[PDB]
This record gives sequence, C-alpha cells and structure tokens, in this order.
Amino acid sequence: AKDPRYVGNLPKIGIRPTIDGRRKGVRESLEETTMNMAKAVAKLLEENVFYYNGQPVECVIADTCIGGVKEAAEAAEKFAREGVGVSITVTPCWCYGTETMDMDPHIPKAVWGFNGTERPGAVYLAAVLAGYNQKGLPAFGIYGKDVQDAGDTNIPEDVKEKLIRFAKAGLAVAMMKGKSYLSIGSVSMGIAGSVVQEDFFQNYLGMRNEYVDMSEFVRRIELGIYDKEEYERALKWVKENCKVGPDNNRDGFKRTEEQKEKDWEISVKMALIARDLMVGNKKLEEMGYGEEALGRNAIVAGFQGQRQWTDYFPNGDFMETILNSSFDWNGKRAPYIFATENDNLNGISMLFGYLLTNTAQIFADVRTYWSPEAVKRVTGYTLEGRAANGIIHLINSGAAALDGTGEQTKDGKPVIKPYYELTDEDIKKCLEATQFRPASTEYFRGGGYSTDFLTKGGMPVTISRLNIVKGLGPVLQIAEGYTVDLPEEVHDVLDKRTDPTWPTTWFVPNLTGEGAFKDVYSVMNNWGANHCSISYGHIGADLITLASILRIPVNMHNVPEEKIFRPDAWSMFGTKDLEGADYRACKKL
Amino acid sequence: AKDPRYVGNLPKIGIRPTIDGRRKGVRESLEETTMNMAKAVAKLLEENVFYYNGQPVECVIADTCIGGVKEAAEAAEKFAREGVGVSITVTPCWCYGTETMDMDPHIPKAVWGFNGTERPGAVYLAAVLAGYNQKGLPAFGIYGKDVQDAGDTNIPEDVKEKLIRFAKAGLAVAMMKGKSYLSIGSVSMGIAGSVVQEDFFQNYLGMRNEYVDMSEFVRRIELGIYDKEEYERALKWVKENCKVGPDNNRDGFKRTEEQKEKDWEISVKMALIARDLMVGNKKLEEMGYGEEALGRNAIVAGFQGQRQWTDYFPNGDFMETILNSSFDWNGKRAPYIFATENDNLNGISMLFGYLLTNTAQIFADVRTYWSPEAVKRVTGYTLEGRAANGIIHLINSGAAALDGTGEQTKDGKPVIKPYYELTDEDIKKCLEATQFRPASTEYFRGGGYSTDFLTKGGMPVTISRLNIVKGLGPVLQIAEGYTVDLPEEVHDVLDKRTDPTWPTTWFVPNLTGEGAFKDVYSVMNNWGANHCSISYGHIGADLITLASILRIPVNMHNVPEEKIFRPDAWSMFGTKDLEGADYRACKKL
Amino acid sequence: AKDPRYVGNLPKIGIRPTIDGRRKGVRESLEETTMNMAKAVAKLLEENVFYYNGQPVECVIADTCIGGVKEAAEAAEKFAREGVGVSITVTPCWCYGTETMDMDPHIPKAVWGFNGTERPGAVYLAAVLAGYNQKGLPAFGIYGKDVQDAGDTNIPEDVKEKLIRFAKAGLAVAMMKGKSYLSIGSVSMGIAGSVVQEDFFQNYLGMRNEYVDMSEFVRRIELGIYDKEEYERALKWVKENCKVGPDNNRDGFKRTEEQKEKDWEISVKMALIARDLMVGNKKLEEMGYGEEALGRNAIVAGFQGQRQWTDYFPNGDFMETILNSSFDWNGKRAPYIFATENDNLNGISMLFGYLLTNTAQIFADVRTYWSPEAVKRVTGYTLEGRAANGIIHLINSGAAALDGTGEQTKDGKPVIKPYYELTDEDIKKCLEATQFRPASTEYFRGGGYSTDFLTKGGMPVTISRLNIVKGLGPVLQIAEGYTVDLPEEVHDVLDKRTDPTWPTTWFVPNLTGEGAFKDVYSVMNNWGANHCSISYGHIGADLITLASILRIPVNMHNVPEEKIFRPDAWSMFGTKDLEGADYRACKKL
Ligand SMILES: C[C@H](O)[C@@H](O)[C@@H](O)[C@H](O)CO
Ligand SMILES: C[C@H](O)[C@@H](O)[C@@H](O)[C@H](O)CO
Ligand SMILES: C[C@H](O)[C@@H](O)[C@@H](O)[C@H](O)CO
Ligand SMILES: [Mn+2]
Ligand SMILES: [Mn+2]
Ligand SMILES: [Mn+2]
Ligand SMILES: [Mn+2]
Ligand SMILES: [Mn+2]
Ligand SMILES: [Mn+2]
Repeated sequence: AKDPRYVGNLPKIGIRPTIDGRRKGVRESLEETTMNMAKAVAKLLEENVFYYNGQPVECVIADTCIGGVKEAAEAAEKFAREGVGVSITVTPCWCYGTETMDMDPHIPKAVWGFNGTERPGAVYLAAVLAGYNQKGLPAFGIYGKDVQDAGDTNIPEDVKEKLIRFAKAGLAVAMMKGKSYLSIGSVSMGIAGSVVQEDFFQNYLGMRNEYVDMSEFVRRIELGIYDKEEYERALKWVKENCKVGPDNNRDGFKRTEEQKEKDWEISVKMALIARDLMVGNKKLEEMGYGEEALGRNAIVAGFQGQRQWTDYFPNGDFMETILNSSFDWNGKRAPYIFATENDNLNGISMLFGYLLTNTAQIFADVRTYWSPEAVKRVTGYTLEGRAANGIIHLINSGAAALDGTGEQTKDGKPVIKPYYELTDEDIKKCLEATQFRPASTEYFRGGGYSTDFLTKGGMPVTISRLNIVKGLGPVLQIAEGYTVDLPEEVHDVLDKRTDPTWPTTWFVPNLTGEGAFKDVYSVMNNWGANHCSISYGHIGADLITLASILRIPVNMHNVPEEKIFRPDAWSMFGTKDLEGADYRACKKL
Repeated sequence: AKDPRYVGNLPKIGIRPTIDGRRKGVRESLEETTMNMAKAVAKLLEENVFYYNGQPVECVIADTCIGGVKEAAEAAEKFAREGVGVSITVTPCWCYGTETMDMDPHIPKAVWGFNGTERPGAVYLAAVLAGYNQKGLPAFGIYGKDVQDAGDTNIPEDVKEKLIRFAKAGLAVAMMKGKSYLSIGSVSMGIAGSVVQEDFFQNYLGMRNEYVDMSEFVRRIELGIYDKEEYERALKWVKENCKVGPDNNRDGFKRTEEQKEKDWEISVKMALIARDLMVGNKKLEEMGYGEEALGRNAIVAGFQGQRQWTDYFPNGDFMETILNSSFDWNGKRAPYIFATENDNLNGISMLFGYLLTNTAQIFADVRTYWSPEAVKRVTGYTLEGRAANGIIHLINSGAAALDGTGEQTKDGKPVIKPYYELTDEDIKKCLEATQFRPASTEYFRGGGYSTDFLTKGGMPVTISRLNIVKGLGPVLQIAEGYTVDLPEEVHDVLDKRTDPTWPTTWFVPNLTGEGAFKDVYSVMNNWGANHCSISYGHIGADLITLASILRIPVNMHNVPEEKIFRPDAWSMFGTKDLEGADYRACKKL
Repeated sequence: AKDPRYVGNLPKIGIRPTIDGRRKGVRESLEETTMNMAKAVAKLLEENVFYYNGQPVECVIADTCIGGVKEAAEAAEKFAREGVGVSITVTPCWCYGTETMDMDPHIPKAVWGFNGTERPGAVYLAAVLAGYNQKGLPAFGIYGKDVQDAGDTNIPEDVKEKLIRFAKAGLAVAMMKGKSYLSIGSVSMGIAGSVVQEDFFQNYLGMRNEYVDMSEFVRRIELGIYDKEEYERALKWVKENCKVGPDNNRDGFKRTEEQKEKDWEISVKMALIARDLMVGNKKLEEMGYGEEALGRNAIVAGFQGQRQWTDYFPNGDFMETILNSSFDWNGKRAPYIFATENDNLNGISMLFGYLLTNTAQIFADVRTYWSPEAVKRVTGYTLEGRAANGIIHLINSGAAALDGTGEQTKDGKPVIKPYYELTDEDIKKCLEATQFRPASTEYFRGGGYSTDFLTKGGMPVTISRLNIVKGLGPVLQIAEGYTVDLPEEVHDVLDKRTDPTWPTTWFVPNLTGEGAFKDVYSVMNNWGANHCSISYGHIGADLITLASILRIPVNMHNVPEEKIFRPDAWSMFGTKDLEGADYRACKKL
C-alpha cells in the first residue's frame, strides 16, 4: 500500500515459516501445518494492526517453507523486494538454527515456536534465539504457556498479545525510517529539547533532519504562497465552528478588533503553510512554486514561536492545535505530529504514541503538583477516588489537539479514537467543548488564540517523555494513569490561579509504591523535562517494546513486570533487575 | 598425585600461615597456633574434597609462617614447584597486608581470619582483602560469626562450608587449565553452541582447542584402528546387558535385521574411537599407530552427528550415552564428558558440574512446558505435589548417561553417585531400567540405538546452561529443582505424543516468586538455549562460586542469596543488587 | 540482471543528479546538463565495469534531479526497489548539502563535482563530503584537476580512473552481501585461518556461514548422490586432457595401478560434490535429493583435507585445482573460489581479487626466500633482471588453478583472463603445460593427483593476505610484483630440492626501499601467514579502495601513494601518515 503522505510504501510484515530440512518423511508431513501457521499469523495481524490511515497491515509470506540457507536467502530477496520492514518466524518443528535465520540486522524480528509435543518447535525457538543473542541480532521469543495439538490454527491469547505488541512496535519503528523531522525555527527559550541532535535521528530512528527559519512564514504569507481557495474555506470554517471565549488581557494588553481579525487570518495561514512544508502541496506547482510544492517529507515537525516570532506575529496556538487534531475544515484526517516550541524531543515522544495507536497525542507542560493538603487549603475540598492521593496539572502553554477534550465517545466512555473511527457527533462535541481565547499579550505580544478546554475525567492515559542525557544518550520515561474530574467549583479555583485560557488535564498516575511511583509527588519530581506527551489508553507495555527495539533504555515506568516484552537477549544481561539489564543490553548491543 | 588420564599431576591446594613479623614476643607465641590453623584446614579439606578419581585432594603448607615478603616469596616458590593451583591464607593475628599477600593472579585464593579476641585476626582479613581489591586480585574472605577461644582448632560450621565451597570451585577451575576440548565434526544443524569460540576456552578456562573431522571415524572403522580385543568384549557386554526395546519406525521406515546388527557394531566402535581420541590408547601404539596412540588430552569433547554423519552411518546415541556414564564393559570408571551435536557450550556446562561433584551429567533438551491446565486437558489428571504448578520435559534427542535413570541409591533415595561409590546393584539396575530403541530413521537415516529411560522422581537436581552473548561474552544460568514421578498412565500419554524412544526426566524448578522464577513457565521462557546440563543435587551455590572465579556473570539463578559466596571485591560493586554487581565486577575485574 | 548462480539479482549502480533547488532561473537552466553528467557516468561505467559473468554493470538514474529532501527520498525509494548497492552523486552546481545526501549507511557512495567555473560544483563536493564526515557516512570525493567548459560531457582521464576504481570496489563489496561461505570439514592442521570467525563474515562482509562435515562426501560418493552422466563425461575429459607425470613416491610408497585409477574417479566425484554443495544442482532434485539440490548459496568455500580426509581418501588437489580454474569438462565458465585446507581467510583473499578482476586466483604457500647468494651457492648461477635482488618461491601444497600456468595470452604477453575472453588455444595450452603427479603418500596416504606447472615469467601480479589479529580484527596486506623465468637448468635444481610435484611460481615483489619493502626478504619476513592469493595484474590500488569500504586497515602494501583512493573522511584522520590514518579511520568509523 502506497503511503498516502510520504514517499514510498508503508512497511509490510514478512512471515518466515521454518521447517525441518529432512525430506522423504519429516518435511512432507509438516509442509501444510507450518504454512498454515504462517497464514494464521497473517490473518491475525491483518485484523488487529492498522496503518495510520486505517488500512490493514499487509503481510508477505515466504514462497516456501525455509529449511536451509538457500530458501532463507530466497525469502530475504522476496521480502526486500516487497518492502518488508518487520519479520516474524513461525514453526512447529525443529529447524537448523543459523541456517534458517533472518540475518537482516536492520529490521525488528520475532520468532514464534508452537507449543506442541510431536516436534521440537520450542527447541528451535530457544536454539535460534541462542543464535540471535550470540550474533548480536536481537529477536523476540514467543512461546505459549499451554500445549496445543498438532495443526491447531487457533492462536492462544498469550501468544496473540505478544504477536500484536511486537507487530505494532515494529511497524511504528519501520514507519519512521526514511522520514524527516522538520525544524521550523531554532532553539526556543533555551529549552534543551529544542536543540537538534542529528545523531539521534540518524542512528536511533533512521530519520532525516530538515531545517527552515520562521522568516519563511513571512515570505509565504506576504507573497501568498499557499492555497488561497483552501484558505477562504478554512477562514469560513473557523468563523462557523470555533467559539471565541472571553479576553483576559486587561486594558493596555487588549488587542483591537481589527488586530484580532488579522490574528485569525495569519493563524489560519500559519496552519496551511506549516502543513504545506511538512507534506508538500501539488497546488503550489500550477501557482509557480514547484520547489515549495515538494514538501520536506516530514512525519513530525516543530515550530519555535517564542520569543522571536511571537513578539511580533500571532502565536502558533491555533496552528499547533489544529495540525495535531484529527479534523479541520477539510474533514477528518490523520493528525500531523507538530511540536510546540520546536521541542523535537517531545515531538518524538508524541510520534511514538501516535505510531502505536493511530490517535492524536496531547502536547503538555507538567505544570503543578496538587497535594491533598494544598487542594484542601485552597478550595476546602478533600480529593476523593483516584485523586485521593494528589493530582498533576498537565497544561501546555496554549496549544493542544481538540481530541484532548475527551469528548470523543465509545461505549459511553471518554476516549481518543483514530480519525477513521470518528463520528460527526464526536467532532462537533470536541469543538463545542472548546473555547478559543485571545492570547495573553504580556507573553505573546503578537497576539493569537489559545485552546481552552477541560479534559473529561475517568479516561485511561499514558504520559511519556524522551530525553537525551550526556554520557547515556536517549532515554524514555513512562507513566500510565487516568484523567480525573474535580467538582466544577474546585476546578475553577485551581484553574483561575494558574492559566485559565490554556488547555487543562488533571492526571493521576498509577502508583506502585516503589521506584519513582511511591507517590504522586515522586512521579512529577522525577519527570526529566517540563514537557510530556499524553496518549489515550495504557500503551506503556507497547512503548517499552518499541524502546527496546530502538535500543533506548527506559529509566522510569509503572508497567507491571509481567507485561514487559523485550528481545530475548535482554534476559542474558540480567533477570532479577530488568532496569539494570535494560541499560546493559542497550549499551552493549 | 598424578592425573590418571591427563598430562601432568592433579592440582594441589596451598595453605599460607601468615603471622605478625614482630619478634621479641609476638611471633614466638603465635607460630604453633598459626601452623595449627593450617594443619586444621588441610585435614578438613582432605576429608571433604576429592579429585575425580576418588583420591583426596593434596595440600601443601608453607615451610614457615609468613610475616613478610621474603617468607611470602619462599611460599610462592614452593607452591609453584609443588604444583599448587589454589591457595588459602590463614591467621589468628595481625600481619602486614601486602607484605604477606599471595600475588599470583592465576590462582583462586581465599583468606581465613580467626575470629578470636586476643589478636587482630579479623583486622588482617579486612586489611589484606582491601589490598587484593585495590590491586585487582579477587580473593574470598572467610570470617566466622562466633568468637572462638585462642587455640581452638575446631573449625566452626559456617567457616567449614565456605572453606569447602571455595576449595571445590577452585579445584574445578584448576582442573581445566591446560586440558583440551576436542571438537569432532563441525557445526550441527546451525546450533549456536556448536560453533567454537577459541577466545572463550583460552581466556576464561585456559584450555586448548583440538579439532577432528568425523571422517576420521570412517578411517579408523574401515582400517580397524582400535583395540579389536576390547571391541569383542564390548560387543559381548552390550548383548548381555543392553535390552533392545520395540521398534517405533513404521514398516516403510524399518531397518532390516542385518543393518540393526551392523548398527550395534559400529556404535560400539564409535565409542572406542571417540574415547581413544580424547585420552589416547597405548594399545594403538603397539598396533603401529603411534600418533593416534597419544590422544588429544581432552577432558571434554563433542560429536556433531546430524546431519552429515547420521544421514549415512548409525547415530552417536550409544556412544554419547556410554561415554558419559559411570560404567561400561570395563566396569565402573570416571565419565568422559561428551557433548551431543558438538554443542561445546553444553559440554562445558556438564564439565562444570562434573568437576564440582565427580558425577555423571545428563545432556538434554528443554522440550516442553506442561501447564496444569494442559495436563488436565490431555490426561484428565490434576498435577499434585511439586508438580502442582507445572512441569518441564527434559529429554535429549536420544542420548543420556545411564546414571540418568536415578536407579542408583543412597539411604533409600534416588541419586547419581561418583563412580567410585557405585555398588554392583546400582549398575545392574541402571541397565535394567533402560531400553535401547532402534533410531527413528526419518531423523537418523543411518540407524542407531537411542537410550530410553524414565528418571525416578524426588531426586534433587540442578540444571544449568552456559551461553555466549555478543557484547557480553560468557554468561551462566542456573535452576535448582527436583525430578518428579507422574502416574504411570499419565506419563505414557504425555510421553507417547512427544518422543517415547528418547530419555525422559520430569523437572520442577524451585520458585522464588520473583525474576525468572515467578512460575515454572518463566523458568523455561528464560532459558537461553535449547540444551541444558542436569546434575544430581543442589549445586547452584557451588556453580556461582565457580563462575565468580572464572569472571563469568550469572544472569539467572534461584539460589538463596545467603548462600552466594563471591570474591570480596564483588561487594565493592554493590550490596543491594548482587546481579548488577556481578556484571560490574566481572566486566571491570 | 539476474545473478546466474546465486539467489537474487546482481547489484546495480545508482546515479544521483543533484541540483540547485532554486527555480526562477537557476534550476531550469541546469537540469539538462546535470542529467547529461549522470548519463555520461552511466555510459562510462557500462563500458568498463562487468559482472563476473561478463555482463556489463547496470545503472539506474534518479527519475528527476535532486535539489531537496523530497527528491532525495524519491531517489532512495527507487534505488531500493531497483536493487542498487552502490551510489554515485553527480553535479555541476551548488546544491543544499544534507538536503540532497544519500543517507543509506550500507551502500558504498561517491560524489563527483564538475570542475567548471560557472557554478559552485566543487563547492557542493566539499560541502556535502564534510556532511558525510560529520554524520559518519564514508564517501569518496572525485574532483577533476583541469577546469572544463560548461556542458562538456567528456569525462577527464583522472576522473575516469576514480569513477571506475570506486565502481569496481563498490561492486565487489555489494557482490558479497547475502552470499555464504561454505566450510567443508573443520580446522586443518592447526592453521589459524581455517578457524571460522562468524563475526567477521557477518559484520564486515555481510555474509552467511554454512558448515558441512567432510563425511558428507562419503555419503554422496557411496550413495552416488551426483550427476552420474556428468561424472562419466568428466572422467572421459580428464583422461583425454590431463597428462599424468612421473610418480615420485619411492617403491615402498607407490600406490598400485588399481588405486591410482580409483583416485581419479573419486577425485572427479569430489569436484562435482563440492560444486553441488556451493551452488546446488537441479539434477539432484530429479534424482530424488531435493534438499541436496538447493545448494548453500556459497560464492566461496573451503575444503579441510588433511589430516582426517587425506589419511584415507584421495586428496583434494584435483578438486581444488579444477574448481578454481576458468574451465573444465563443461567448457569455459566462471571460477568457483575454493580454499585449500579450509583456510577461509585465504578464500576471502582470493574472492577479493576475483570480484575485482573476474579472473581465477592462485592459492599458494610462501615457501622459500631465495637470496642471490643462496642461488649462487646452490646453482652457480647469478640472478639477473627483476630476479637480481632475490626471489620468493610461491607454491601451494599441490593445488592451483590451471590458469596459473600463464599460458593464456594477450598481445603476446602471459596473462590470466576472465573466462569469457578465453580462446580454445588458451585452454588447450594451459592443460598442455600442466602435469598431474601421483600424490606423495608420505603426506597424503589416500592418494590423489597434485598439479604440476611452472608459471611463465614477466607477468604482472599482486599477492595478498587477509589476517585476523586479536585486538585489531581483520587486516589486509598487499604486494604487487612480477613472475620471473629462471634458466631451465637453474629452475630444476631449485625445484627438485623443494617439491617438484607441486605448482611453482617465481615471484619478485616491487620494492620501495622503505617499510616492509626495503628488500625481497623483508617482504616475506613481513607476511603474516603461510598462504597468499596471487592475482594477475597490479590491483593493489583496487584492493586498497575495497578495503577502505570494508573498513579493513592495510598494514602492508607497495602501492604508490598517489594511487591511494579512500573515503574523504580518511584524510581527516591524517595526511602526513596514511597508514596511521587508515587505522584511526577504520577504528572510529
Ligand atoms: C509563556 C511561557 O514562556 C510558556 O510558554 C513557557 O513557560 C512554557 O510553558 C515552557 O514549557
Ligand atoms: C531429530 C532432531 O534433529 C533433534 O535431534 C533436534 O531437534 C535436537 O533435539 C536439537 O537440540
Ligand atoms: C604436506 C603438508 O602438510 C603441506 O600441505 C602443508 O605444509 C601446507 O603447505 C601448509 O600450508
Ligand atoms: Mn511549554
Ligand atoms: Mn476552561
Ligand atoms: Mn538436542
Ligand atoms: Mn520410557
Ligand atoms: Mn599450504
Ligand atoms: Mn614443473
């Protein structure tokens, strides 16, 4: 399947069914059972793993069962020729280890050994993995807990969860390769994550780094380098669906009516240009702007904003909010992972979750830790339920995907769905629960409109953050938890004394009474940056798998140990202290 | 004592009696007491540690007490000429640290400080260990928990354990240096462990690497290069004591009667040739084959087998079974550590446990994990006792020491004893409980005879595996547990649908509730290879101490932490997380 | 084009035409010129570089000029689907560095900047090379010394050389990836190079490692697993074209007539079996041996031989001689790089030169250094010409491609040509100048037929050796020189007292007066092994470029420094001492 936005095709998953090489007996008796095992997996993935556009992941099965090096090489040729980016080996019998290995060091690989009695399937699993570990080519091992009878094409639940987790993590990793990260502007207000370390993108993600100064937005707005037809349509949509809230700037800080109208115009143009830069726009060709039409093939981008741009032009709250949303004037669509303040690292954090879920991600500041004592002192209210031990106030400085309202609903519960599952009502409710407020000119002299909403509580979420530490490299921290609802009057009091014109999410992380999850305070005290990424659902186990593939250790997370799924090689670096083994395995391999 | 099979003598343990060099009163009053400690330690060791031939380990005590560098040099000189390969320092008083140190880097060393009040014995212990830690020379520290009165030569129980544990691990380590690993054939069916990494053998174990193509067996069989008189006796012994069980090959795969008889002949010859290769055979010289007579001075070897050899000739089951056993047509004898499928890493795994116990080791595949739910479905029987949480099927592809029956007895319990403790009954019953079945031709086209037995339950055992992981090097995993008995009818069903003509051992590992031992399944899912070595008894602690001496980290083990005995410097790398400290200490030291 | 012997297709060279992205005038005026450079480079390469089957290398040009990341991604996508394994960027103007870079790390890349004045072509060259050096992606830089007028498509001579040199080295490198090294037998007589270090094959060459015990030859010979119809033709061809020379074994060591005939039969079968193992044989499938039919997809292999096999069966001289030759009973054909004594390192040495020239390589021992004083004493003859400073006796223990005679001719000069350029006369004379002598039974008890010839003098050659040194890894040594002729009677004396039944080549290396080349003796005293590979022509420079691409340092070579062509980053590690820089660059990059 052609990637609808980026060069080339979407990564495919290749299934390698291995078999015993002995003919005139053994091989013939397993030819059908082994091939059927591969088809079952293909069918499973096709029904559970989907590309960011809603299409089912496409699988490629080897033309024959691999029993030796010849057939293994023919498979590689076929997979490489068909654009396979993830490989899964399946078998019910004994196979000749290294002779049947996938030797491509550049793709995520997993091996599923059938837990049957008739043949040494589990023996090949441990044998080939011993090979993988010994050669230094990480591989995941999949082995079901319960014995199944020969030929059982019904994949057991424990096996399913691993195949899917592996597939999604692998697909996400394969999706980033070859793509660009567009840096619009430079470092923002000294924020570490806004500095671009190419080594990370190139070596860890196989991505490219593109750069463009914000003055480009001036040129494109002045010369009208954008779809003017689309612009008018978007300007009209904004006036029909975006409700303007009260202006909080006090006299001396209030922009005029005329200023506020130009603020909406530029903001809209900014959204169009940022998107045109990221994925290009063929409309620009007939307009005489062929080079601009091309785009930067960026699957993720960032906009510096403060201080240089915002001190004169409207801020990027709307642009940053709309791009990340799952809909706009052109209807429902996939989000455009856009990082506020050019925090490229937070952009990647968001990208990880996006590629693992196909759903909008919320950029946000870890602003305040509210202790049960403080909420009581200030509002007189005693936190209850999930909030009984304190809460964390997540609120970006003005921009956040409209999906963050939590108005999207499934089975009566608040969620964030992939754009392709959205209903007309989901969209309308998100928009109605949002209020655009004039930017606080004391911070943003140029003007703009911030996204003001309150995330519905009770929704399971996962916040995460990728950081780069000298002497260690990239490292990931994860925190699964839920969003909470406070009584209306309590929210108002906490909100008014912070920044009521910005988007709000009340977060409670799942505690474990250990590490940095002993209490709510520790979760925040250990956060390694001012920013984090919020994703609907509990994708922590997924993030852990993905990180291990990328060779990025996880310094902090509250995922139950039984869900941790990493390449077989990790266990050789330690089994009593997984965190320790994670660091040792990442560095060495 | 002279090593009966290999070049040179058996390693000796040297005792160094350190003392306060100060005369005028101090030393004159401590020589007798110090020497008495040395004498006490030698007596203790000679009664508890034995070479693989049953002979008690021989100790050497310094000619004088050691209170300075001159006397220390004198000791080194004597030990070197006396062939010492392990040293133990003893003292009841203060001595001058580095001036009294054993500076040999290639010799396992321990220091025992008397826990007496009169003199600073414990003060010397800590002072000199700090020295060994500063100089980078690992040394074990032994301190008794209960204060003893000056002169008491009764070695406390907690001190005895460590002294013996150190002595055994050290002896095992010293036993391997200079010996060869004979590789017969090359890589077998792509099994990672059949690849020979000379670096490991030379640098960790100080062993030599010898190689010989299996075609050598053809030459010797065709040209009758072997003791023809022994061959006859051997053939006659096999016929009188080896019962041939039912042939499971289905008509289209059955070998004629003529072939089956030839299979026996060649199988017996294979045994003789393999053994002649490992330790030579003076008989060959008389026959005119002087080069062949010499042998490869190998204390451990392996035989490729599949696919090349077994595709035409009788497999090596009988050869691999008889060599590893503690007896044959020539009566009871030490075993010959022999690796199936030329898996040298499992060969070393077996050699480890063999040098620590003097008993036959069982080579086997980690074939199937049987959950209680699975056994209930397949048999309708509910697992009880140690089996209630699940069992692991350990069964090599056809070969296993006859000791593996568990028919040997001590105090009415099943055990595997050192060959020198065997009674004629023990031997007789091991053979009785065993059936030699015609090899499965679909797998082994050239015929042969696999070993079929069922290890008796209730026997304490320890399974282990050495693996080599890229970016880490050698790493060991241990799992202590027990063999179990299953209802006769329950066993038959489970056995018939697996591989009934191969040796079976039902294994249940001890669980800790944490790490790789939260449940039976986890133990198998964390095994880093398809093979393992089974040793009678619980020798995890001994293995851990041995591995620490070899600087080989232990990624997985269920040995109670209180039993962990490692060089003093290990704790300098951490006390809260021994696993992490093990890796740090192994790497830096 | 499809690779005739191995899985998949032959590597293609991709051309990337980079341009200034600026429209409005610049780019519109440079597309034609840029594309023309690409076309010129493709035409040049197709006329000068050829696959090992004589077919001209196939090039692929980007669909559009490359002025940004989008077009660059487009190029990557196309090249990947077109099976490109080597890339060359071309341009006559300035382009945007990193935006136009080829980011594939696993593909040899070069950049050619036009030396024109109109545009900043040379400025792009240096700018993008700096980029490749900063990102750690080696890339060759090609700059012409003479300014050319805009539009000139005539590629200057100095640029042609580098383009072709890069193309050939890159092709050779791309040719090995995915291919297997077949190891038949194990270590031979303790020769370091017969030990297989998978790490090298997998990480430096991207090759697979296959293994098969020599006992396989017994099975196939006994069970007639080979083309019986070809065998007959082969036996008949040997009798009509292979002359049997005098038997040098002295009565007590002569083999009967029956044995000598069997020796021929088995020798011919050995050749067929070895070849069937390397590339399979569809004929085997028809015969019912489908697994055997597949082959091991090996582009290079080795045969242990001594001691195990030769102690009973006919040695592999004929097999090793015929396989490496450019012709046999089936006519002229590409050679089969085959290593004597399973010395895989010499196999790779030969494979290197073979992939750079498409010609048979000569396997040989560096047997004796003959000083002028020594030859004067033993023969009374004074060495003249190139031999005046001494000669080195290169003579393998019995095997050598018949091409080694030097009987092939071009312009009245002795040479070794690619099989596709051979005339019937060439072949006829190679056989005529060769004598097959009965193997020396004192060394090879099982019989056989060694190859006896005398390479003609005056032929330019290059000998080379790849070694693996602990603490360094792979390291290559080169020595260009010439073969020489000695008076007929002088040769006989020197030959008779060495080994007259083995192939002889009198070698004289070029001296530089410095390093390992101050004198003939120094060249041999600095050879790091007993073996070497002899290739026709002076290919040191080509080898150096190939080694730099493989990141394998060259410890010794007599190639004029002006001819050294390495990735641009190499000079960043030093310009005054290229040897030191080579090591620093190989290690860090
Ligand atoms: C207005 C402020 O600069 C605000 O944007 C910052 O505090 C930002 O939230 C830092 O992450
Ligand atoms: C018959 C089979 O090849 C069997 O020997 C293998 O599966 C072996 O158990 C691998 O460890
Ligand atoms: C006959 C000898 O073994 C000969 O083959 C060896 O010396 C060989 O040349 C070693 O390279
Ligand atoms: Mn912020
Ligand atoms: Mn609000
Ligand atoms: Mn096995
Ligand atoms: Mn049985
Ligand atoms: Mn040689
Ligand atoms: Mn000659």
